Amino acid sequence: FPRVKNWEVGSITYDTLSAQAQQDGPCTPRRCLGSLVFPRKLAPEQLLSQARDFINQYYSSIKRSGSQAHEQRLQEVEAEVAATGTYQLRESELVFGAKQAWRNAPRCVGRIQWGKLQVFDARDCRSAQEMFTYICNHIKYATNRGNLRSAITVFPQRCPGRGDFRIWNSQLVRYAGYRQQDGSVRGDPANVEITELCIQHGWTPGNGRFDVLPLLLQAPDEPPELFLLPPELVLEVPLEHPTLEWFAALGLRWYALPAVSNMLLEIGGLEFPAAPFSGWYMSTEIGTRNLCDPHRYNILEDVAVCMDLDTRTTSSLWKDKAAVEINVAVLHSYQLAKVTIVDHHAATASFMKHLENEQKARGGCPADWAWIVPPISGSLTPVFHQEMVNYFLSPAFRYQPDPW
Amino acid sequence: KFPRVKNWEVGSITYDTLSAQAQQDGPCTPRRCLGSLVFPRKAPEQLLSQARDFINQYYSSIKRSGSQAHEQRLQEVEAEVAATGTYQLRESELVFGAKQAWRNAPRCVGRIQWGKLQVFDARDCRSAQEMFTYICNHIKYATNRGNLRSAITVFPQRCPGRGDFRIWNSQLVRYAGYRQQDGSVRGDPANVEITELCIQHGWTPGNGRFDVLPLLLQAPDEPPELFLLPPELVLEVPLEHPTLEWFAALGLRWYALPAVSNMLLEIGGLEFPAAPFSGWYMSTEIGTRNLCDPHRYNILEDVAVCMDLDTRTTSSLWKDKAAVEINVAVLHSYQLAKVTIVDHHAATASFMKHLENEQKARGGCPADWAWIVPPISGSLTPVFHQEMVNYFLSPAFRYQPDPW
Ligand code: HEM
Ligand code: HEM
Ligand SMILES: CNCC#Cc1cc(F)cc(CCc2cc(C)cc(N)n2)c1
Ligand SMILES: CNCC#Cc1cc(F)cc(CCc2cc(C)cc(N)n2)c1
Ligand SMILES: C[C@H](O)[C@H](O)[C@H]1CNc2nc(N)[nH]c(=O)c2N1
Ligand SMILES: C[C@H](O)[C@H](O)[C@H]1CNc2nc(N)[nH]c(=O)c2N1
Ligand SMILES: [Cl-]
Ligand SMILES: [Cl-]
Ligand SMILES: [Gd]
Ligand SMILES: [Gd]
Ligand SMILES: [Zn+2]
Ligand SMILES: [Zn+2]
Repeated sequence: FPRVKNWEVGSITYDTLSAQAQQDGPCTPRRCLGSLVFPRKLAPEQLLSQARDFINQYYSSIKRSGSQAHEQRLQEVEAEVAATGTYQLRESELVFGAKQAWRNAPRCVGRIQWGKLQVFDARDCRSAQEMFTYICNHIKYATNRGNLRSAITVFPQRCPGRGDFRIWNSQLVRYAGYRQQDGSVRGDPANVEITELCIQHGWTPGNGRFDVLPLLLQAPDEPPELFLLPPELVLEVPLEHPTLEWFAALGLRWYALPAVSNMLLEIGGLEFPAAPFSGWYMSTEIGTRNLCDPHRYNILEDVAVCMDLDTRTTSSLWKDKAAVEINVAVLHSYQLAKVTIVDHHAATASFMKHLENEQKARGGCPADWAWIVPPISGSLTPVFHQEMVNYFLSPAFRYQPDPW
Repeated sequence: KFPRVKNWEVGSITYDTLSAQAQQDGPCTPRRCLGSLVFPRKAPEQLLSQARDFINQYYSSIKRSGSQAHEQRLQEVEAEVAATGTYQLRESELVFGAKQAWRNAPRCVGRIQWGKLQVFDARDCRSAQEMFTYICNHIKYATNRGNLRSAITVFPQRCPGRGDFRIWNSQLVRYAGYRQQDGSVRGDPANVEITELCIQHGWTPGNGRFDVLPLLLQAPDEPPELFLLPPELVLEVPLEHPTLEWFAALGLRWYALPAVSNMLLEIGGLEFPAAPFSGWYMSTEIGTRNLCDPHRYNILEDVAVCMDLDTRTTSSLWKDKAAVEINVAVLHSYQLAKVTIVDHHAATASFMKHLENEQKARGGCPADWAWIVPPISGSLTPVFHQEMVNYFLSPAFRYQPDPW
């Protein structure tokens, strides 16, 4: 049982949950790959044992493990798989798995919220325009005039044979990525590839730096067809700075809903390739990674020129000074527009509070240090000096290949 | 069969084939990762194969692998372990082995410099008094009036018959930390214990925040003896801010030379428990860690307060703003005083060049992401977006238990 120490207070705990599940990760005694983004790369006899496990702790979590419906719900499942080969989850199991996957996501820092998750059952889906309205209800519910609410909508579980539901966008709201005469980009370069497939399926492009891409949705077998998003529905915040009057004139906006639409939800040994979850942003994701990264909008030196910073030497810390202000403008703009947002300090302190909660409840908590520590001011936040264990529990959100 | 490592800023791909000959195993398993742990751990025949591996290494580097001179040295070493249970490194083998141990140090971002290491051979050392003067000369050569040089002094190897030479101090230069009436700490809280020791070994303590500690030096089988560093040997730097002139009224100072003194150097199976080494500082170690860590000097709030930042709420990002200016003051103070120093932008940039040199040469480079990435402004640096394989090669610097 790993001795996990916190170097700031001195506290000692043991992660006893690290032993309680496996799905083997990347590291071996001869090298750790914890810093890698994808763990390497991406007859149903024990679909039962994955469902045996899930149902077993579902009843553990409501006391009623032991007799009654517990030793009874074990039978409906094994009977269902006996003659069907797959099975259906009771609607509360779906809600409980949906929340457990969140609780288990090692890379997520906002898990203090894991128990407030709105779960839209959409397994009754089978059409493209159908999904699109399920998405569009999600977006309106989650966005909620800028008082954001965690939400996931679960689309039908991939069945043995016959296709999958899949969203071709990384997120519901993504900006345009337009190449040109330079092989360079105006817009967002993370999404250059999907702008390829948007136009390749009938999308007429647009202006430039901030074009909200169209959803590319596909229902089993039938190929993907595009879908446009109502501008009345994609809520967005224009970026301004409380004291640098010129920041607004840079014409920067970012959207409000972080909703990732390409991961695969696994509950009780069923795989849901369409399961968009949605929360609210931590400020650094917008200010530091999305805007400041050299392979994203890369605004850093442009903001530094406007601040009159000495860009002639790295020891001026001009990159650091401008990054902070970019972050200040993000929090400020979202607060003016009354859009839910959290700063990395507030966020990390809540994760520390979560770690304590999980300590008494499950004797531990899987966490990926390199994703929990914010991409600026890391050592200034209480999670930096806190050791962390990373493992794979189920239910969980996983990565999956793209449809090409 | 080797890990694929991606740079995400740029999209570079290589495979770390060097990790295959990892000469010892670490703390991770496929069940769970412990890469963020600070301390993972805490006869003639293996000593033969270790030493065999080093000799092979040493002779490849002088491009004379598998010569008579090479088979002579192998046959010599086993002959001497037969007779005595140990062997002796030739001076050239010692220099190479100290270089490689630096080269292999996965948590050092300074490794671009690994070939330019001044190795002082102190293996003929005899007393704890001789020990003191080998160290003073080390400090003098490495300090070099502010124009810092990298250096290591190797005291005699561990061997059966007598005990170890040991330097008790974690670093050659450290400031005292005094417990208090308030239960608090005056000075550096990282050094309360070594301060407790010095007092009870006769040192009459001061009552400042920046009192340089004496050396507790241990000759084999003797108790440790106290030695005062000559003041004019310890180059110090008063910290000033280039545009916040009230900063100099804080009294803050740091020393020029970081000289790590409590690590074990291991070469071809032989162990040097006393082999202190020194380089120059990266500004973040002083500014962020030593000065801003809440369990260290903890100046952040008092600086932010003087800056007239809004301390009531974190969304103002006061912590980040105070931190950046504390760093700017360190880089400025050290450049004013003509004392070598490197900022985290230059340091991570040269470490990326090292990674590229090291992939062409050895086919990989062991590195601990959580330590390579600076404690502020991570994603502003190019090491953030670089995947890294962590593993342990020999020769090596290892931790060892405190001798008390
Ligand atoms: C409501 C507040 C939330 C916050 C502040 C938050 C924040 C974050 C952050 C900051 C990261 C990774 C760091 C980065 O990529 O920049 C992350 C990752 C993640 N979060 Fe959360 N999130 C929230 C809600 C949710 C919800 C509701 C779910 C699912 C039900 C979720 C699941 C995940 C997953 C799966 C990842 C991993 C992404 C990947 O591996 O690519 N999060 N989250
Ligand atoms: C000359 C410039 C050097 C620089 C700029 C440098 C920088 C650093 C930094 C910043 C860290 C730790 C990161 C942190 O804790 O904040 C580190 C760790 C380390 N360095 Fe270097 N270093 C230098 C020279 C050397 C030399 C000369 C050696 C030995 C020959 C060395 C060996 C090590 C080792 C073993 C560690 C790990 C210490 C531990 O595990 O606790 N470095 N270095
Ligand atoms: C190569 N790595 C780059 C990347 C990435 C990434 C992709 C995504 F689709 C979502 C997020 C952020 C995830 C997130 C999710 C939620 C629910 C909230 C939040 N604040 N961030 C990051
Ligand atoms: C709990 N973790 C906090 C920390 C730390 C730290 C630990 C160490 F053992 C050495 C150094 C300083 C390392 C160093 C050595 C040299 C020679 C140069 C340099 N710039 N830094 C920092
Ligand atoms: C707990 C945490 O992993 C540990 O304190 C490490 C993390 N990485 C670090 N990285 C640097 N550069 N300096 C540090 O002190 C630390 N501390
Ligand atoms: C190479 C590195 O591990 C990788 O880029 C990780 C590191 N930390 C991150 N942190 C955040 N917030 N987002 C990321 O995509 C990453 N990526
Ligand atoms: Cl994003
Ligand atoms: Cl230090
Ligand atoms: Gd101007
Ligand atoms: Gd001033
Ligand atoms: Zn690992
Ligand atoms: Zn620290």
